[PDB]
Amino acid sequence: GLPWYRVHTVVLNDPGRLIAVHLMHTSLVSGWAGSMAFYELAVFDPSDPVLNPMWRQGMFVLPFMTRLGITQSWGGWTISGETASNPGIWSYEGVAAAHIILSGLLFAASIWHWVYWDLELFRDPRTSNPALDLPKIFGIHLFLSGLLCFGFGAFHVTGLFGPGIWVSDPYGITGTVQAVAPSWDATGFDPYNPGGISAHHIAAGILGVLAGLFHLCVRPPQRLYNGLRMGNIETVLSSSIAAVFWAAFVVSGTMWYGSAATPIELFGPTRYQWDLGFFQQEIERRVQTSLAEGKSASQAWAEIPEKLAFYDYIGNNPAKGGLFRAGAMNSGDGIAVGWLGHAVFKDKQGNELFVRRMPTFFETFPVVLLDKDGVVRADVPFRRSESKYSIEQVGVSVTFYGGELDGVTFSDPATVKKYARRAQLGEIFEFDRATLQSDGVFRTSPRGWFTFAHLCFALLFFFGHIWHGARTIFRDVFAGIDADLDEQVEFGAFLKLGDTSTRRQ
Amino acid sequence: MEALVYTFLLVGTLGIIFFAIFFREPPRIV
Amino acid sequence: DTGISTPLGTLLKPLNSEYGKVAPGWGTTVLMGIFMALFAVFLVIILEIYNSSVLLDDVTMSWESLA
Amino acid sequence: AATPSLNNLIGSVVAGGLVLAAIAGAITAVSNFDSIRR
Amino acid sequence: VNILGVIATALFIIIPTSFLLILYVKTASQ
Amino acid sequence: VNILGVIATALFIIIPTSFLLILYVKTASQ
Amino acid sequence: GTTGRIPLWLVGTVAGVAVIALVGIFFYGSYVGLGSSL
Amino acid sequence: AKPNPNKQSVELNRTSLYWGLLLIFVLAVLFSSYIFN
Amino acid sequence: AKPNPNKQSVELNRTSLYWGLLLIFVLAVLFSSYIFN
Amino acid sequence: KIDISKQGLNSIQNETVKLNLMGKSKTMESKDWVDPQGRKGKGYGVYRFANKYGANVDGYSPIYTPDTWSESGDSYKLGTKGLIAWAGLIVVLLGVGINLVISTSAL
Amino acid sequence: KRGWFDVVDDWLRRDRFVFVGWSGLLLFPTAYLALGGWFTGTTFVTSWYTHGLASSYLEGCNFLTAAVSTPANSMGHSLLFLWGPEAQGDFTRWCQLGGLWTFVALHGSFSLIGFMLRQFEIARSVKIRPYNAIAFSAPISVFVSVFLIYPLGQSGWFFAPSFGVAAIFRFILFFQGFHNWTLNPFHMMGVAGVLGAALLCAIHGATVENTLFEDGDGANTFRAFNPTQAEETYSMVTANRFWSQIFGVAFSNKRWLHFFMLFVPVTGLWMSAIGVVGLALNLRAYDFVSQEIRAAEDPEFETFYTKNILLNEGIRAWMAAQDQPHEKLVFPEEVLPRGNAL
Amino acid sequence: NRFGTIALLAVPVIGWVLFNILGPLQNQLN
Amino acid sequence: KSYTYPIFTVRWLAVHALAVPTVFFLGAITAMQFIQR
Amino acid sequence: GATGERPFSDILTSIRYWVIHSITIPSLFIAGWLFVSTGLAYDVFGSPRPNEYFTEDRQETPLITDRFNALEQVKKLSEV
Ligand code: CLA
Ligand code: CLA
Ligand code: CLA
Ligand SMILES: CCCCCCCCCCCCCCCC(=O)OC[C@H](COP(=O)(O)OC[C@@H](O)CO)OC(=O)CCCCCCCCCCCCCCC
Ligand SMILES: CCCCCCCCCCCCCCCCCC(=O)OC[C@H](COP(=O)(O)O)OC(=O)CCCCCCCCCCCCCCCCC
Ligand SMILES: CC1=C(/C=C/C(C)=C/C=C/C(C)=C/C=C/C=C(C)/C=C/C=C(C)/C=C/C2=C(C)CCCC2(C)C)C(C)(C)CCC1
Ligand SMILES: CC1=C(/C=C/C(C)=C/C=C/C(C)=C/C=C/C=C(C)/C=C/C=C(C)/C=C/C2=C(C)CCCC2(C)C)C(C)(C)CCC1
Ligand SMILES: CC1=C(/C=C/C(C)=C/C=C/C(C)=C/C=C/C=C(C)/C=C/C=C(C)/C=C/C2=C(C)CCCC2(C)C)C(C)(C)CCC1
Ligand SMILES: CC/C=C/C/C=C\C/C=C/CCCCCCCC(=O)O
Ligand SMILES: CC/C=C\C/C=C\C/C=C\CCCCCCCC(=O)O
Ligand SMILES: CCCCCCCCCCCCCCCCCC(=O)O
Repeated sequence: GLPWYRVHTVVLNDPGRLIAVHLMHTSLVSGWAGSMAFYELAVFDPSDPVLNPMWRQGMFVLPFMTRLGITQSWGGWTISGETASNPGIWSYEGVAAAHIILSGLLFAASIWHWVYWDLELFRDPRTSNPALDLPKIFGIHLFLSGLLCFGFGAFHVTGLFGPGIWVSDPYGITGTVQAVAPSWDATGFDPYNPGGISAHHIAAGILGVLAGLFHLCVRPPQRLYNGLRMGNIETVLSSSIAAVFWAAFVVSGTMWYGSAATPIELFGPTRYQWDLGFFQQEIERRVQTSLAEGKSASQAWAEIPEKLAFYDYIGNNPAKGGLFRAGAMNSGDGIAVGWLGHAVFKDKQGNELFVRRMPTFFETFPVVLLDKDGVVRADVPFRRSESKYSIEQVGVSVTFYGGELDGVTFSDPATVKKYARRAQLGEIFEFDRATLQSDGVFRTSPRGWFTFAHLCFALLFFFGHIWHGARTIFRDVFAGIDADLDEQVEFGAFLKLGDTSTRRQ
Repeated sequence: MEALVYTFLLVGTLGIIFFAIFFREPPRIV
Repeated sequence: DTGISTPLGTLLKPLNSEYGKVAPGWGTTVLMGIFMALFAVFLVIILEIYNSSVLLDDVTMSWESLA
Repeated sequence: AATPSLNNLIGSVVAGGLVLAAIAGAITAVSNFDSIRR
Repeated sequence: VNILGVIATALFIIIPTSFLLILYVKTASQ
Repeated sequence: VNILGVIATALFIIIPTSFLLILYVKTASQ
Repeated sequence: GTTGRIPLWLVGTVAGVAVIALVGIFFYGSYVGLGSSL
Repeated sequence: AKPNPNKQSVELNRTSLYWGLLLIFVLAVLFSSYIFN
Repeated sequence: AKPNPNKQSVELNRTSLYWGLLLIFVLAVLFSSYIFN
Repeated sequence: KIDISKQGLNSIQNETVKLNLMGKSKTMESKDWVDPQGRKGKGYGVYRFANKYGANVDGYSPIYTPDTWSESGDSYKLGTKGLIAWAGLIVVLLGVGINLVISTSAL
Repeated sequence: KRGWFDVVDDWLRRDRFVFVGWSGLLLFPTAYLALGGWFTGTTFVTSWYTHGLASSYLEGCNFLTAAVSTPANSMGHSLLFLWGPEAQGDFTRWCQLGGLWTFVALHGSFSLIGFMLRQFEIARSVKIRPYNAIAFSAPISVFVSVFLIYPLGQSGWFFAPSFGVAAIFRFILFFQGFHNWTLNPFHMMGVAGVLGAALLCAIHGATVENTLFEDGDGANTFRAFNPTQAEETYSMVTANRFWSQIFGVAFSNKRWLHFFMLFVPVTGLWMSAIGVVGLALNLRAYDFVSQEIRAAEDPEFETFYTKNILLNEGIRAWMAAQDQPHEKLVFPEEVLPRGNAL
Repeated sequence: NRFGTIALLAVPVIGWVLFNILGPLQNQLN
Repeated sequence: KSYTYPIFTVRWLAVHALAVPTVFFLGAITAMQFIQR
Repeated sequence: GATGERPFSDILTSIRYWVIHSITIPSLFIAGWLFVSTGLAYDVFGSPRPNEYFTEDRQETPLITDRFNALEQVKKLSEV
């Protein structure tokens, strides 16, 4: 009988049951989408969108729904923390219910197509045998894909008919869903320019329609037909697997490095925003601008948004998690509730010291304090028998500007050490580690989870493409080689390898 | 609680080994 | 045993009628190769734009281009 | 305008095309010079 | 220790085991 | 709520289901 | 003109002696000069 | 209409059953130790 | 020695499979509600 | 199936080496042959099915066939004058090379 | 054969001492360039300006300590072309900046692609099945994940591996100290597969060689074989009985035996590749939270896992200063973790 | 001039080779 | 019979491409052994 | 088992072969020796001579910090 790994090959030459199994797969995928949306809606907390965003709570499919212009819920709340005004049919719950209904309809259609498999549409007119004309089907489907791409990019993104896409400022503080105009110059290929999306979709849709018409009109060459085995349905499978693993690599790279299609306000900051001082440089620039305007240090540090401070956190860095650290980031660090303030460390003589920030690579980092010239001035020693830069010797004190602890100065060496330990992670915050019983180890964000999953899928699908291409090209020897073959494989028997018409030498 | 699961897994693997050794399909010369 | 007849199947029948019809010879392979070469050049250009191996005046290639 | 990096990119594309053309020409020359007479 | 590991371990043990048992019993009967 | 009810429910659902499926698949093949 | 062939075993002996001398020179140079720790 | 001409019967012998059981249980050992944390 | 003369083959039809599945799931409903407490 | 005479092993002077390269040995086919340790032979020879398949693996894929060697190469066409020119050239080149090595170094 | 394609295919797919084929045009130039780049970098090019070391025979390094070093971390993920906006056409400064590493890696990947294509083409010319070409996917995946995907998810080619013996040793030690790579289940599957493949190779060779048939009268049994013979040269029944009575289980199918031989190392290497792909994003199975919490609450609980954690901390602290010059880590001697009297 | 020395060293080598192998090479070409 | 063989072939090119730089590099490495720091 | 090329054992035992190759191999060896000894190896590939690892300006290891000014930075670091 058939081995357990060859069961699904029964529908290779059955177009009706191939359609049936594809319909079943589509039904399962739609059902997963709807159920995941409902489950995420049942556990989402929209009370605080500043210190408890979607990515801290660990929502996966919710940012993908929010990216295309869905912000209201039937529960009365809005993703920006406002009050919903006539949510309409297309809310989170409405979309989930639509997906569930579509899954049911696809299930019914799959049953119908499995039962009625002997449609005469699937027969070859000149032989009365089941067959498919793959080049023309490709033409039809390419035409439809180009039409859909043009429609999306022209009506949804541009706001002519649809809502638009999510656009935010570079630091992810003020971001809403808005219409995007196309960009046709060289700036349309900037990955952080939102107009490139609409421009690309319009141009690619037009080209797809033109190519679909070409493939509907022109028959394939005989040499290409024989070479690529266009009469086999497995070459389509190999080529499609190649295309999808290419796309998986592209989307994984785009999500990891960030672009206009992956907003940080929806997915989380990237590791390069931490290991390059993006938010820290912005914060320092804002503080200096305020200070030059004749304001005190506390006043300058009191106008910095808490969201901008929260973005400057190695806990929010996505490259600090673990493979088996399950759950949301709130489950590992606790729910943030307030910004303590900017900790300023001062030498006993008044000189100001800075704590060397912990790099992304290190799980644990030593605590050292540097001055403005980068020279070490204090540290927390490991060997306390002899010390030259001890905090007790130097006499370092910490003062907080802005935030919860504005104007509070600590001089106790234990408290100073404790606060200098938290300055490594960036901006000191206050967390609630009792609501969810957080263990105390950093987790990863949807950015990291998406990148990991899709890289693994891309590699496995590369193997699948190789296997299926080998199977479709080497189809006649799938059961074994010919009984007598030594004459062809004899060394030097023929001038050309495997050609019996060039016998010499 | 997890110690019971670990012991059950190890015992099941050992039982599978025993059954594979002593209840194999016997080879037959054609 | 011709098969199950259906109005929609009869409507879509001409779209699945020419199975092995091919153009003799090499056909339009050279045109396809030209388009493939153009696609490869375009992909190289955009990859170098993202990789910062090519620098353009108007293109910023940073988070600051969202301003 | 065009930056020097763009000029280098275009030159590299042209050089790759030249290398492919030279390889193809050499292969064609040797294939025509030494053929198999069936 | 994650108390959700027990259900995951049980499902991963049982479902493939049941699939294999179905296949083998069918083959042996045939 | 007893969190040990999930594993009990899963086992009670799955084991008799697998037994019935084994028997039915064997009979249908035969 | 000059009939005769060089013995293959003689060729092998000379080649082996040459490679052994090369390896010995490499070891001696590892013990003195650059990268000799002194 | 007429019975489907693409009918096949799956099979699995005792060696395959033993290999599958061993694979399942070894993977369960390793990844259960890692998932319980 | 000789093959066992008491060899029998079990069977179960689709009606019995459906009845068993229904019984299992209804019992699961009732006693799961009562066991979760 | 295999003709031993057509395997290109007929141009070997040493009879024992020639027999070795074809995987043949007249001594071992004798029923009274005894190897160094003292075990009698069954008459098989080097290979049992030598008659069925023509020859051995040694007589099937040899790696030293003097028959296929070119007739040229066993005699130098340039003769004694070529060898004298080669000797002069090699002496000159050795002198030049040693002079260059000494001069370019630090003495 | 009259067309250009036909005559070119006639010449390319010719029966030669070295088979060229259509894939030769991609394999031979790139492979030659990669080999030449490695041999040039290990002999003449240094690593002083990009790593702060010496990695050439010219500077006084042997075969073990010579390597082609990676670019500096400032260059990020730049492809570092000879004509790029960094080297700007200067060959000497391109070599000094570390452009030979990217040269070698980018040509080696295409050489691997060409080699699998050559395997496919030769298999199709001889009319056999492409299982040897399928088996090369495991080495190709290992190379792709280790040398491309892992650096692409990190700071860059600086944290990519270098092409040398001691450089690879440093890469391995870094992976232990920072990632706890030994505690990764995917790496465990990989090492299990490699060791099982070695076991299978040795056991199959010994079993075949010790169950031979008497097809000759000489003690040298290598001369009692002929490749064109029909009957098998060893006793499968005897081998099966021996291994059934010694081990408990044994093979009774040659085809299944050899497919298992093919299957084990490929699966091991693929699992290791998946593990390294996961590690590219610092998704490391580094710690057990329950064990850490128990050891924190109870100062008497100790296992080998905690000792390994302490060893990793020491490795990180003492290697960080020199392995990563860009971070400019200055560590006073009293902050480095250290044991008593050692 | 340093490369010129190596080129001048290489010239007599190619001269000697051409002197030795020209005849058979021409024979092979025809 | 007479055997005549071509002198320059693909094998010739492969052998010499692998061999000439090898000898050049070996000479360079041998010269490298006598340098004093 | 012949693909149409001269046997290697036939070539390697030829007076012509060993007359041609009594010049080429030593010539290449001497060429490599002269390439190393004349200082060309240092200049072509930019490796530091033993006396020019540290200059009078900086006594620490070089460090490149800029990606687009890398050419000028490595030109400044290599200054003697
Ligand atoms: C890793 C090696 C690899 C191997 C061995 C194969 C092998 C195969 N491929 Mg797959 N393939 C691969 C990777 C690979 N592929 C990649 C990365 C893609 C892109 C998604 C594809 C996409 C693909 C398609 C679309 C098809 C196949 C099919 C095939 C089959 C034969 C046809 C073939 O030779 O295509 C040629 C494959 C190549 C990889 C060689 C081209 C070499 C490129 C062009 C190098 C040029 C260099 C580059 C421009 C340098 C500058 C770049 C720089 C800026 C970075 C065979 C199973 C065909 C088939 O018959 O399927 C049934 C087919 O339909 N493949
Ligand atoms: C056999 C195939 C081959 C392949 C696939 C590669 C592949 C690669 N090489 Mg190597 N190389 C080769 C042979 C090859 N090389 C040879 C023979 C040499 C001479 C020694 C070199 C020397 C070399 C150098 C010096 C460098 C590389 C590098 C690279 C990369 C080039 C990036 C680039 O932008 O390409 C060009 C882009 C293309 C997409 C070319 C295809 C364009 C198509 C054909 C369109 C033609 C259209 C055009 C407008 C018209 C031309 C026709 C007309 C002029 C006749 C890439 C990984 C770089 C490197 O590794 O950096 C780290 C680099 O520095 N290579
Ligand atoms: C794009 C979708 C795709 C499709 C439609 C196919 C289709 C097919 N494959 Mg290919 N394949 C793919 C991708 C795909 N493959 C990939 C990515 C790989 C690499 C892993 C392979 C590797 C592969 C192999 C090694 C083989 C096939 C074979 C086959 C045929 C029979 C499959 C079988 O019966 O499984 C029946 C499967 C099972 C009874 C249980 C498998 C359960 C797996 C182990 C995990 C559970 C999966 C989970 C529930 C869903 C996955 C989530 C999703 C993200 C992937 C069929 C033509 C077979 C063949 O060629 O036949 C001649 C075969 O030997 N495929
Ligand atoms: C006194 C004896 C001393 C040594 C005792 C050795 C005991 C171990 C025997 C194990 C047999 C299991 C085989 C299963 C599968 C089975 O039934 O094998 C039987 C199988 C049958 O081969 P056939 O040729 O009959 O298969 C025909 C094909 O059609 C199959 O599809 O033979 C093999 O594959 C041999 C390979 C053994 C590989 C052993 C794997 C290593 C064991 C793993 C240990 C885990 C320990 C965990 C502890 C917590
Ligand atoms: C630690 C907890 C212990 C308690 C819980 C145990 C849970 C597992 C319960 C099932 C135990 C095994 C049931 C075997 C049922 C078949 C009966 C049989 O072998 O008849 C011989 C049977 C005799 O019948 P005859 O052929 O008609 O003479 O011999 C055969 O060859 C029959 C064909 C089946 C052979 C066995 C197939 C594989 C069975 C599963 C192997 C793994 C079992 C679990 C191992 C670990 C247990 C902890
Ligand atoms: C009948 C009907 C209906 C209904 C329907 C429904 C209600 C449906 C549902 C559906 C559903 C509710 C579905 C679901 C699905 C799901 C799925 C399909 C899942 C899957 C999953 C998976 C596959 C996973 C996997 C994994 C794991 C396990 C872990 C980790 C890794 C991975 C991810 C691989 C209505 C009335 C409406 C209408 C009419 C008809
Ligand atoms: C051929 C061949 C080969 C080889 C090689 C080689 C390298 C060799 C060598 C060899 C040799 C190289 C040898 C030698 C020997 C020697 C001897 C044997 C000696 C002795 C001596 C003596 C005995 C002494 C004595 C004395 C004394 C004590 C006192 C005083 C006086 C006198 C000095 C007399 C090969 C492996 C490649 C391969 C195969 C073939
Ligand atoms: C970079 C580059 C390039 C290329 C180049 C080339 C392609 C080169 C090549 C090169 C080569 C191709 C080299 C080679 C070398 C070799 C060597 C250096 C060898 C050595 C050896 C040895 C040392 C040996 C040893 C031994 C003995 C004695 C005993 C036994 C074992 C053995 C065998 C290991 C070009 C211009 C295109 C472009 C730009 C860049
Ligand atoms: C992809 C197929 C072949 C690729 C081969 C690629 C390159 C061959 C080598 C080129 C050397 C550099 C040529 C261009 C340098 C820059 C020119 C300029 O500054 O304009
Ligand atoms: C096949 C691809 C078709 C079309 C796209 C190709 C090229 C478009 C690029 C440039 C043309 C417009 C810009 C001309 C130069 C002026 C640039 C400027 O002033 O900004
Ligand atoms: C056929 C598929 C079933 C359709 C289901 C429709 C009902 C799903 C939504 C039910 C809850 C909607 C309002 C929720 C109000 C609760 C407040 C909150 O959401 O936090």
